[PDB]
Amino acid sequence: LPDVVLKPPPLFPDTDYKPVPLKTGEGEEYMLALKQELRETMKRMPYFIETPEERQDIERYSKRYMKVYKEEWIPDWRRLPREMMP
Amino acid sequence: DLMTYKGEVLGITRFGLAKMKESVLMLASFEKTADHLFDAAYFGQKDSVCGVSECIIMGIPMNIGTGLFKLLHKADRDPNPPKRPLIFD
Amino acid sequence: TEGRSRDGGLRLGEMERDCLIGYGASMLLLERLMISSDAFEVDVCGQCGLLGYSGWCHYCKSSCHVSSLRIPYACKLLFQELQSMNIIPRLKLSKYN
Amino acid sequence: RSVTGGAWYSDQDFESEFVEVLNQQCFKFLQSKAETARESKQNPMIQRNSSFASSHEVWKYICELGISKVELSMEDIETILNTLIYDGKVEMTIIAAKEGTVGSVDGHMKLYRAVNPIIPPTGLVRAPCGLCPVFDDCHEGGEISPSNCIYMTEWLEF
Amino acid sequence: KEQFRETDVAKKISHICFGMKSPEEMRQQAHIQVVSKNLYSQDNQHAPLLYGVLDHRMGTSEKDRPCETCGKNLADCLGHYGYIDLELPCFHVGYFRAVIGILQMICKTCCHIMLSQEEKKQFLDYLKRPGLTYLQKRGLKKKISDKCRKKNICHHCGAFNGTVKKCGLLKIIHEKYKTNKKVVDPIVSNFLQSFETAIEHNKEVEPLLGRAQENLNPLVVLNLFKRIPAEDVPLLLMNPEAGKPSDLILTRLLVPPLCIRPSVVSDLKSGTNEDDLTMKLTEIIFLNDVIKKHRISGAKTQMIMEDWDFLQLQCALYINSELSGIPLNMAPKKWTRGFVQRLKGKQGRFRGNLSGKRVDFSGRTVISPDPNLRIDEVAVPVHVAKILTFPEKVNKANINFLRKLVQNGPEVHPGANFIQQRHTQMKRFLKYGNREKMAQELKYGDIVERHLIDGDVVLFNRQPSLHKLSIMAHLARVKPHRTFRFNECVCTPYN
Amino acid sequence: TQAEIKLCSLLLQEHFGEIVEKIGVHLIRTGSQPLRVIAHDTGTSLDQVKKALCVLVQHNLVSYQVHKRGVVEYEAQCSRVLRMLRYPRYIYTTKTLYSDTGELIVEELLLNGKLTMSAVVKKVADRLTETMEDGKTMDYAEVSNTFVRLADTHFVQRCPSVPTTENSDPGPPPPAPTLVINEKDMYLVPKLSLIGKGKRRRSSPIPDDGIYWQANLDRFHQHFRDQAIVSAVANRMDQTSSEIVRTMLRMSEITTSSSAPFTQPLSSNEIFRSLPVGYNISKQVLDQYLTLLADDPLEFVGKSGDSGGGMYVINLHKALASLATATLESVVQERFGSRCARIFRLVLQKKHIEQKQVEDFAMIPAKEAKDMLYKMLSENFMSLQEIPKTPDHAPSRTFYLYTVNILSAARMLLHRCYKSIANLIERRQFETKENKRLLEKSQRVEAIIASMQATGAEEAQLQEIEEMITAPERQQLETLKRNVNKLDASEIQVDETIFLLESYIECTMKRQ
Ligand code: SF4
Ligand SMILES: [Zn+2]
Ligand SMILES: [Zn+2]
Ligand SMILES: [Zn+2]
Repeated sequence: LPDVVLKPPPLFPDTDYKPVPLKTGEGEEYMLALKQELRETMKRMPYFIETPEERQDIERYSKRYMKVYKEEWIPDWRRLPREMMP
Repeated sequence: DLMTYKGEVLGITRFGLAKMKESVLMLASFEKTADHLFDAAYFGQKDSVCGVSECIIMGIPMNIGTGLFKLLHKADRDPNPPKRPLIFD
Repeated sequence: TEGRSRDGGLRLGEMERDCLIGYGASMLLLERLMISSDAFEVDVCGQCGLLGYSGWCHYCKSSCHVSSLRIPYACKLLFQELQSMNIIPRLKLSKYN
Repeated sequence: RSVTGGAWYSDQDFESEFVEVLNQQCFKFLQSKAETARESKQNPMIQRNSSFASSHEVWKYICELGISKVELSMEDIETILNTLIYDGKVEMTIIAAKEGTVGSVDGHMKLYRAVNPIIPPTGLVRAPCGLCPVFDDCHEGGEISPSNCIYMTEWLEF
Repeated sequence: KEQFRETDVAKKISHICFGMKSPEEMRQQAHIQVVSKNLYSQDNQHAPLLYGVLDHRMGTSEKDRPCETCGKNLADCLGHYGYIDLELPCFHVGYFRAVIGILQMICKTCCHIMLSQEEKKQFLDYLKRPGLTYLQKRGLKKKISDKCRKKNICHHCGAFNGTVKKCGLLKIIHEKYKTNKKVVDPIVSNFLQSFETAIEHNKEVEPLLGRAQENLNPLVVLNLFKRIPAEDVPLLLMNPEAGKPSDLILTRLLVPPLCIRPSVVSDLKSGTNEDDLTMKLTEIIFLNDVIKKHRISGAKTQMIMEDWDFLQLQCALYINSELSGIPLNMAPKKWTRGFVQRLKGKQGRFRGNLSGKRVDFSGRTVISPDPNLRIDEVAVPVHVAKILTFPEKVNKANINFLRKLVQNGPEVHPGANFIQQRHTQMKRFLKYGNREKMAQELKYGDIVERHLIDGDVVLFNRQPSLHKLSIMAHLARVKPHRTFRFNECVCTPYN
Repeated sequence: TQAEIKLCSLLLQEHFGEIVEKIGVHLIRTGSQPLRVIAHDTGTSLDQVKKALCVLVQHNLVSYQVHKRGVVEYEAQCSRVLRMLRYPRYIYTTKTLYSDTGELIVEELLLNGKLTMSAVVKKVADRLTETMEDGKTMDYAEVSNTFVRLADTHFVQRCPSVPTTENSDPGPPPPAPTLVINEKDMYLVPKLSLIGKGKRRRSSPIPDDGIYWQANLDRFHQHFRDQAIVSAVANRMDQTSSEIVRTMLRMSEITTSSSAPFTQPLSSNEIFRSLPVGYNISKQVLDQYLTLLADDPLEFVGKSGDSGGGMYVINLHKALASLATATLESVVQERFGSRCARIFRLVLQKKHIEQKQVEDFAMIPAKEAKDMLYKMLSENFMSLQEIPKTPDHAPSRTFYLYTVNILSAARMLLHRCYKSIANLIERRQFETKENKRLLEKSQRVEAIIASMQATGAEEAQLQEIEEMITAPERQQLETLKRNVNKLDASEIQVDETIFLLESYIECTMKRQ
């Protein structure tokens, strides 16, 4: 008959097989570097829309100095339907 | 009229009552408890508290009888009291 | 309890409930079947709709959306049995107004 | 031999070490033969025929080695080579030959050659998520979460 | 300094949203893991084991041993659930028909629903209409199931999809490689010829080569449900926020608290009275342990699948203890109480504990005629009046009457039995203490459990009730006898 | 497809934002729905919904279709959202096959979704003027040459062009332009004579208007499949066979599509005259290679004809099936060991087999082979036929035969890879979020130097950077950096297995 267990099994049971190490090479290194560059450059891209901040405390003279400025791409309204114009 | 208000003569049995009523709790309490409960769990149907059976089950005053309306207190008050004027704004 | 030897109370059967409904004494029926029989106060979380304890929801590990609610103990037992059967009743609370 | 005895069973005990030694020796022999065939580089067909190893040939080689005292039969060596094939390391081909030094199968001859794997280890195995035994219970918010995982923690620490 | 937080809100339930929980949600809801099959410890105290069944961390069922999770007694403990993981998944008997329907609706290769783009768009447009009722949902489910069963080939991947039906008990059979009277297909030809080694090593496979259709075991069913696109979940008439298709196949069982599993400690013998749910859960844990032992020791598939089917049957009984397709050799010996049996029936939770339940402050007595009382008046004996009390609030009107009642006390008929103060809710028994001081210290707002006196409205009923007039509210008058008397002119209503 | 939805949500949240990833996930979950109902279900502003839909359709992630009553419905492309992760591999392969000009062209195309040839060449020139220095300017001639080379090689393709409104139903404008696709000008670049020089970011009318281009992911998928088959045959037989099959695939690419059971057969003479002269190979050697490949028990190529000397064909579906089997056996070996891999290959070669037969053919002692079989059953690597003697299906009177279903195994492995990449992305995001404080500290202490680099740059600001308490935190910073690097490498390398499984599952279907 099966024996009784007092404590529950471990939340993360150990395994005698470990993952195979990652492939090494200039190609993999360049791909990693390019993916990192894409992660860094796509957040600042105009397509990356951020949450519009709201509920401003007050208005100040330094508003014009701290005003975030970024160029906005113009979608092609000829290809895009009319239901997306502002 | 209650039997023929949907355009079809529906009986008072478990087959004719489920088509008329919608309260999952009432349908489960009447008959086919487990079947109706599992069907409702599968369909994800939300049951309201409008029916007398579910009102009694949850322990709230049923909508029928004295609970159909609401009462108000005839207190000495003044709606929209005068607002204090803002001096700085 | 049921029997008199075990100090049991009377039973307001389905026929008594039907008579009370026909009369329309909603407050009387409520005081009979909820207040004076199996009155109890539970804690329900307004986020997940589950039952908490001591104003704490172990599911979400929070206590901001937990609120007290009057409910029959039989109804609470039914909810627990359904949750055990995997039929989870998600209670969406709201103000009485 | 089926109901009792056997070249592998010794006193009702399977010789895992013995079968492993046989497999290792056969694979080493086949790899050396394939390497010699590749280094010959005389002609593709000749290279393939030289890398090919016959069942009788490998059986005589194992007999000359003499790892164990029990006599190993041609069918036993064939079963060992079939296990090696199932392991994904050698390849067998059935050619047509009426009679020769083997004369085992009527008109057919099995030739074995050590072959490299199809593709190297894939990318899934290189991540702790693909080799996790409790992978089914993975969830964003809970006890088993990737944020507080131990497998990935140790894999990154190593 | 101090943060603003609301103490209590008059929350009213709006509606109940039924649904299902995934294994992850079950683990998150549960507090501990029950893995021990035993109940009590080896010591003579017979204390419950830790991380096992009947543990006090999942509630309490005894008045002496409080709960370990929350430091409260049994009257204040609400109970906590637990999660028990199963080695092999099992079909949920309650959702078995739903699983069959979902399998007949979706493909067995790509897990997509057997519907074209036009039909999908039509169903989405028909479902997006507001005010969708349960009857309309069920009708749409029926129509979609019929239109999916009408088709036989998939338009997404091209794989063949035969009929899916139920065989035996808790087993699903898919007739993928069906017999074709006309020219056979390459797929079925390859499937039939792939048994070369099987026939070579076992000749009994060739005669039984036919009727070899796919067997959708819980493992394959869950693997298919876990890869169903979320776009097709709405087409299954299943709310996505309520549950997911992968939730129908259960891998964790939710052991309820001890409030649902009452345990009586019978000290008169060496045993206790336990409900059937506890025994069913113990048997399930034992079967899981046995399956793990067989997997570790390398048992034979036949007995492994036998144990798996036995576990499935035990779970199906624990859920609903009354089935029909139970084999004779697998039929239970005794009768157990499942959740379905506890819910349904005359003594069930809906009919036995919700629609009709027992109350207090009520009595039952024989009746006798008395024409000297009005039709709207009923006689109540002094003995029952001294027991049935009414909570009266101390106000500026009946302050002196309540003072006199308290001074009289529980002995004299006109009086009270208990007093609950306004500040503290600690009741005070009038049989002990200075009743004169208790009366002199009566503040406004307190509650007094006064005896049943003249003028009080009282409900009078006959147990067999045909019409509403079988129960009426009369005015109670106290008399020295021991029977309920009323005007005989009101006997026709009560019959 | 919960794992797919989670992966798409993570990718969108990491690439575009939150107000857009919410709309994307809603679309992926609900299918095609009007904009008004999409906004009502999301609960955000209509302007935000419009911006999300526009930025999603710009990258060719979502499409709009007309229905009855002139209504427009937006449907998302889960396949495209998944392929989005393959951008690094696309950039790598295009940089390997072409120059940095084509690399930057593909990068700009993938980052902008849809742009004009003039715009993309201007951007590439502006970016390469920073790569090169010494007053050398970048001309548009070579950039347009590289662009047209990519076009004729089918790496870039023109987007669906809106038909002329004056000719097609001149009158009231419809709610949607109903963009159509044309195969005639699909790869025809416009004749642009204007040239220019890129600017070096000093910070001190369109002829090709309406013609937008995009990256043809089908060509990249085909090239990856070809490279995989080439590497497989190289590891199997030799590099000569790899070169031969590479030449055959290069010749077949133009004359075949991306989905076909068999490619157009080629002849020995044409293969020989097309093979590079860099290999001292003769006609008889080529014939020997072809006839020995045709006899390969893996069925990479096939004769399929004898006319015109040596006529042979390639079996793309068979090659993909072999690659999928290789991936499956490799993952089984790495997850359970060589013995379990042997048992798996045995039960795969033998379509049906029992426990005793598995033991007899594997020479594995009892109590272990059955345990491994049960582990594989629980992990869904195989299924039981369960042939019954009676319709009762009682276990005691039925035979259980194991069988590996390659399609279901590949689908399960693909779901596992999706969930693995999702978990890796979640772990990376969690690490970044928990270490953001140190990240911000490092960013500030580095911006202290990045500012006033030349103007008013005093030497007294170099010995105070490391004086802060950030020095002991450099170890934690480096640990986080290496952990993120390894996580990204793992995510990129699992993409190869994901592509293999996706190609197999796509080629094993008919879509009838
Ligand atoms: S614990 Fe971490 S590594 Fe293991 S399966 Fe879960 S997310 Fe993946
Ligand atoms: Zn909660
Ligand atoms: Zn408790
Ligand atoms: Zn399909």
